[PDB]
Amino acid sequence: MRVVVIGAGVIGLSTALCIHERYHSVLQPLDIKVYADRFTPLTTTDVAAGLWQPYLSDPNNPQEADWSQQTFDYLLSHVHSPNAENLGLFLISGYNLFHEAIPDPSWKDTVLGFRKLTPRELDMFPDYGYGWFHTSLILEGKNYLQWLTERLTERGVKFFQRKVESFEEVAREGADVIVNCTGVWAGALQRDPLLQPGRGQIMKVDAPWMKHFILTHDPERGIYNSPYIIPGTQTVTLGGIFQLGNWSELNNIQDHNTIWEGCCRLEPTLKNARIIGERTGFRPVRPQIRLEREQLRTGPSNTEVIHNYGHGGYGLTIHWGCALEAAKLFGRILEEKKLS
Amino acid sequence: MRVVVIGAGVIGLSTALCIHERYHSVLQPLDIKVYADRFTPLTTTDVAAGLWQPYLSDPNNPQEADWSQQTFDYLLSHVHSPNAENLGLFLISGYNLFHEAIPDPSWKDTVLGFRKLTPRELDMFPDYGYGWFHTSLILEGKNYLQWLTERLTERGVKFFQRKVESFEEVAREGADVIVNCTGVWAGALQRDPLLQPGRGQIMKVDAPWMKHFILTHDPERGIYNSPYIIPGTQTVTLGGIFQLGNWSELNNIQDHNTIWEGCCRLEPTLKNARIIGERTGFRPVRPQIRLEREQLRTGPSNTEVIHNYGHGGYGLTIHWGCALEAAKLFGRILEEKKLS
Ligand SMILES: Cc1cc2nc3c(=O)[nH]c(=O)nc-3n(C[C@H](O)[C@H](O)[C@H](O)COP(=O)(O)OP(=O)(O)OC[C@H]3O[C@@H](n4cnc5c(N)ncnc54)[C@H](O)[C@@H]3O)c2cc1C
Ligand SMILES: Cc1cc2nc3c(=O)[nH]c(=O)nc-3n(C[C@H](O)[C@H](O)[C@H](O)COP(=O)(O)OP(=O)(O)OC[C@H]3O[C@@H](n4cnc5c(N)ncnc54)[C@H](O)[C@@H]3O)c2cc1C
Ligand SMILES: O=c1cc(CCc2ccccc2)[nH]nc1O
Ligand SMILES: O=c1cc(CCc2ccccc2)[nH]nc1O
Repeated sequence: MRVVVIGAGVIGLSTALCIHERYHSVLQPLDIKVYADRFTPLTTTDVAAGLWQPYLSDPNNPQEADWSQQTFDYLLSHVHSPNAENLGLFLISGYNLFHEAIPDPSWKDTVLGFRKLTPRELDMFPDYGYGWFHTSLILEGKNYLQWLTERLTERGVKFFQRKVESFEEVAREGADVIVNCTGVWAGALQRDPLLQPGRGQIMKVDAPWMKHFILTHDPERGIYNSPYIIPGTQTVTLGGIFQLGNWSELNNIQDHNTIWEGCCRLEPTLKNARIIGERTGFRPVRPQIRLEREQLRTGPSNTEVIHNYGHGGYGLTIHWGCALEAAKLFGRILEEKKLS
Repeated sequence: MRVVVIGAGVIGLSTALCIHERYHSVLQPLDIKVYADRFTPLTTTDVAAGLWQPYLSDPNNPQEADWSQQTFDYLLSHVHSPNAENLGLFLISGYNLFHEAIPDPSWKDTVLGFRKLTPRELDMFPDYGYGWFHTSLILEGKNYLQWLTERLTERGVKFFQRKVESFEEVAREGADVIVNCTGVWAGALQRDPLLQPGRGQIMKVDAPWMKHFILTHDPERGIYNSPYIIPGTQTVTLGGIFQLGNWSELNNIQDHNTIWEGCCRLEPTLKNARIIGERTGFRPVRPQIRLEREQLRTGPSNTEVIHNYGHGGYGLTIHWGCALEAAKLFGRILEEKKLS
């Protein structure tokens, strides 16, 4: 039973591990391999702040609600031990800024201490008329990626730097199953005009004094496009830039400028931070995550493909859910192959 | 009108300044001079984390209450100028924890958004069964100290490094009001037996992931005498050591071990912290603070003396209200002296 997982990103690695942890007992020669064009120092996943927080109303696909949920419980049930900071996982409270009023978020009750910004609080914010306050999780992109990797590697799972041209180049080369974890780049193996990139740019700056994330919103510019401050482990991230169809993986002046103005306006102590650096990446956007099976009809018999992409700008808030899902689906492939 | 401030910790410096800003437009020769034996790194002030938060229950003297409020009110009022970082003044949220339930603290309304621990929050704490959570401020002693200094100096209050032997050395050598800010050490210049060492000791450590203070409380072991963990700007303050009468300004191997255990039991991820260093100081303990006048019946006239010391484990928490009050006394002098 040989398995190729494409994408060394959060999804790929989470689903890799999640399938392996689940099925090495109940399956003789489980071979797993990740094939990836870009590896952990250089993926989109590597760019995310890594705070957990689903959009503010509820999904096209009300199950995501459940996937985010459990991502949450899982991380939190791991929040004290020697592992936590390896992983780069730790707890963090902070703010949600809105002009007008707005209904509670579905999720309200997964997080701890969710509540509404009382008025002493909102004075602090002259540009804003309302918010929430709550304690959430960061799972920092880089670390999660580096640990997952050392767990996969202790599990005998084998990495390979490549471009996969198409499912069948890989069926062809030998594989009962293809877990498709390929992100914004999904479409280039099997067209899907539903997927598009949410371009983003953030600044990592020096501000250790920052102890709260602060998230503004402004539907006049939409989601993921109003300035945010996510204190990280080592450094604080500064963004607010979302833009459909932008395929420029390259830092932009105008964006910088927008990031830094809004962020300084939001918290002026930042005017003294030292910029460490800056980065772009591509949210894989889509009305809903794609995660289903597809028997790829292909020579003497059909290979099996699990699709697990389109997580957009909430990839880490969810990944674990997803991964436990593509694992279930995976099991099924098994019972059918009369192997379960 | 020449004025001597003894002591250069937080009490002195704030009182010095507060007095300068209040009264230098209304005294022509108003000469200010600060006398002190230990200065800016070498004082009890430097050793405090700088967390704002008054004892659980309400004070032997219920103005101390207002002077926390005031102090707090103000600092918070400056939260966000583009100094606060210089100040080392910044917001922090965090946990209070207790084995039993407890009446709300008196100040709950001063702190940002205080609220009791929920069951979920709670489970990160086997060994504690009840508690609070609220957002507050830290005023990091080392910085606030450096700051008041650079303020004081432009204002050209002058500083000399020197152990004063008695009030009258100073009155003698020509001064007019004397403001006594001398900390735990007030005894060497006027017997006062209500005042004694809260010798505390702390560890400063590299845990850049912690974004919350956590304070462990217990009647059994008594105030500041339990595990607490306070994110500072560069570093994390690690302590829960209080001991009456101990006069040893030297770091203690048991205490060393006591801090590290209490903190690790509480936040096992702290196993990775790098110890960076460690330190001891003397809480100026006393039933109530001495902020009052006295006419020292020196030589020909009297010289007046403001007493401002014995502030406990909570100087930073209160120092401002104290300084105002201390200047309101200063100003009560001038009129009865007919210089207003
Ligand atoms: C600025 C910004 C901030 C964000 N902040 C957050 C946040 O706080 N929280 C949160 O939950 N999410 C956040 N996100 C969202 C999150 O980053 C994405 O959901 C997530 O990282 C995507 O996971 P992935 O594995 O799907 O994609 P990626 O991380 O890009 O995985 C893609 C992999 O696909 C490989 N690949 C593609 N095609 C092929 C091929 N044919 N052959 C081989 N390899 C291939 C690439 O080389 C790479 O290995 C943010 C996104 C951005 C842009
Ligand atoms: C471990 C620890 C943690 C703490 N954490 C906090 C906290 O989180 N928050 C909070 O609000 N408080 C905290 N405190 C309380 C705070 O530390 C003190 O109350 C404060 O430093 C006392 O003010 P002070 O200037 O009187 O003391 P000091 O700063 O020691 O004032 C003493 C000054 O007077 C001088 N002096 C004394 N006698 C003479 C003399 N004859 N001649 C010349 N100079 C003299 C010394 O050189 C020094 O300048 C903490 C204390 C400790 C020990
Ligand atoms: O830029 C991003 C920032 C984040 C986390 C913070 C956030 C969460 C909800 C709404 C707005 C911002 N997630 N995904 C992204 O793309
Ligand atoms: O050691 C100390 C620590 C602090 C601040 C944090 C704190 C506040 C309330 C209860 C326990 C700790 N203040 N004063 C001290 O002496």
